[PDB]
Amino acid sequence: SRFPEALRLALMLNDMELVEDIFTSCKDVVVQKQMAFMLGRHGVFLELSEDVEEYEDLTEIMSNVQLNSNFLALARELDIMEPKVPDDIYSARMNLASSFVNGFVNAAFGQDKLLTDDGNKWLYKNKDHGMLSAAASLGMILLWDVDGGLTQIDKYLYSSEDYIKSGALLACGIVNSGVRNECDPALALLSDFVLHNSNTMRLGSIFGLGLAYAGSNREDVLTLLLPVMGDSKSSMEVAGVTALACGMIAVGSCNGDVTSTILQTIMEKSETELKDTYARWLPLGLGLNHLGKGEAIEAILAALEVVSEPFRSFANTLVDVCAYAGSGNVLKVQQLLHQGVAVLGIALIAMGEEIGAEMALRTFGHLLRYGEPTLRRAVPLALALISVSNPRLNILDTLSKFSHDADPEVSYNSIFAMGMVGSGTNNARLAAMLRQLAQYHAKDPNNLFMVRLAQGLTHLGKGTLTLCPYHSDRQLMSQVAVAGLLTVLVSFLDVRNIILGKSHYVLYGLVAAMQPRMLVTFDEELRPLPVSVRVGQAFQTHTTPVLLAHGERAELATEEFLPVTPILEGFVILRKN
Amino acid sequence: SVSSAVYSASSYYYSSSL
Amino acid sequence: SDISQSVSSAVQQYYSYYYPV
Amino acid sequence: SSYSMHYIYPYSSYTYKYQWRGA
Amino acid sequence: YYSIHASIYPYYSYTSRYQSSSYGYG
Amino acid sequence: FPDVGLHRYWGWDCG
Repeated sequence: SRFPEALRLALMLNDMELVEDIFTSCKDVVVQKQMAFMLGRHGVFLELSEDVEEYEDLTEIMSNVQLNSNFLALARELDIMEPKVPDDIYSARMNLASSFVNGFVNAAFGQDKLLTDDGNKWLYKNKDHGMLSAAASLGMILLWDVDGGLTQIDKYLYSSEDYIKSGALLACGIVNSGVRNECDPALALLSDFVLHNSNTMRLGSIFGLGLAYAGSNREDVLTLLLPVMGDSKSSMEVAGVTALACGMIAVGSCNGDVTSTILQTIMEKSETELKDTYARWLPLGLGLNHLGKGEAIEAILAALEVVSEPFRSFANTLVDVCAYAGSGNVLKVQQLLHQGVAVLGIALIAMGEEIGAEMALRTFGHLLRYGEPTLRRAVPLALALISVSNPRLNILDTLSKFSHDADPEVSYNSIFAMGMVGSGTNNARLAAMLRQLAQYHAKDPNNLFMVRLAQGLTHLGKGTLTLCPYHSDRQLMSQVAVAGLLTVLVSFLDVRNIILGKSHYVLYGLVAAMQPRMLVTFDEELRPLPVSVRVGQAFQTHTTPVLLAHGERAELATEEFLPVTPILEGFVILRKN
Repeated sequence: SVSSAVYSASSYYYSSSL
Repeated sequence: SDISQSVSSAVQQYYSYYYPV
Repeated sequence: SSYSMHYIYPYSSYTYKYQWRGA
Repeated sequence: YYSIHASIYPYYSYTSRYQSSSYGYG
Repeated sequence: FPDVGLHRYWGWDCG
């Protein structure tokens, strides 16, 4: 009798019929509470009949309602509640940089010195889209605080300035990510603007709804959104954003209506319009819809046969490598060894097992040194994907070397990749490198912008957050984290026009992957119960709550308590002798 | 309206506030 | 970059094609 | 300057509350 | 398909003889 | 922030 083991295996299989059949027929309540914590961490919400023994509490756990309070409690143990302004870490371009830095560092602590009681003083120092992303950063600071988040955002939903209102809509979506609040306040607030006359409003509302509902393929939210790709007033940017939102909401579900609607939107577009790089967001949403489903993808590869030849290579490659993202398939990697999405797909497939990942690391170094001049632009982003929140020294040395490339896009992507690799770690080596590289790229606005983003990303959450997609002994992959990471890195395969252009708000897709990296233990009543742990790697002695790093294993120091789950990661319930 | 409140049915026009 | 630093057994150094020889 | 009266939002000066809820 | 040493790499249309094209072994 | 130790939190400087 070890239902948390069976449940972990079922989650590995992604076979929700068996997950639901194992969660039921467990008679022990506290075991179900532990399994509910596991499901909440994995982003699976299962509907229960109100006549199950403890429906109220199992539902309350599964929806991460208490996540914010435990996170702030650990923030009180560390004495880190004080806000940091961006200059502590150290034109429109630099105010935009400061806004993103401020949001990244103060993420999940609802405090700030820029977005004060009155945020207009900061918002109106920005212009156009930078003001949209500034307004969106407020919702990133208030992450997982739905009630307080909306209470703070609400004043800006009535702004006369459309960019500020669009950013407030996106923020309102962001604060609802991961917290599955049983009120659907985001759907009520955002759903009137998905067909608004202003396209900027449509972008804010649709990206917000996509982030708020990324976990589950809600039929109502999908029925609301799917019409917007066919609207004659929708820009290609709006069609792309709609495909991203629908694929995030429907991630891994094989939803047929998303598939058919996207294929129709491809088949309608001119061979002249499919050159627009927002069109790359159309098949990304398609791949997200079939992420990890493997050999089933052939049925759709045949339907793409009619599409124009230049676009066809990209769509086919991206959708195919999405279908195999977790496989760690030796033969697809041989096939991949258009080119950018190929190398990104190599990383996306290889990250599932370590030997393939080391061979990928060798390949990526070879490509950065001697590869095709066009092909190497994507090579550092693949290094990000395979090693997010994992500050290896060899990877950082390689990226630091190529952060001076005379090709501007190799430089941009290497700096962003350093920020991704070091994200959520206060790594002093990386911080010093970034400071020196900031002194080198002074008088270079785009490289300096990438430097500020990487600096902010290193201090994400003041060191308390991670972006790694894996959890629970590095054996379960969060699909919503993968969807957010892929959204960002595929948008970085055209950094000069998407990220350095108008659409840098897509950086907020990283919020889908943000998770806490703290171990916390409870008694059987969910009351903070301090115990002592021996955190090694597989060592010092620590008292829970303890922050774990990327590859560390905690084991209870004494035999007084016994854990209900064999893995001491995240939230663990502890029984008595 | 799929975007309204009646509080919140178990505990108004959000956009217009009418 | 300028090159000092490190070359992975690429020894003249020929670390990459995009660096000065 | 943290609430709206019944419509006026004196912060935004929007014209046509239980914080952000409709009630 | 080779390269000749400023340097020119025709097979890569890049402008900035190596024994090996893949790794440039001297 | 400083750099706590008991709880395995690594800070940075300002600190």
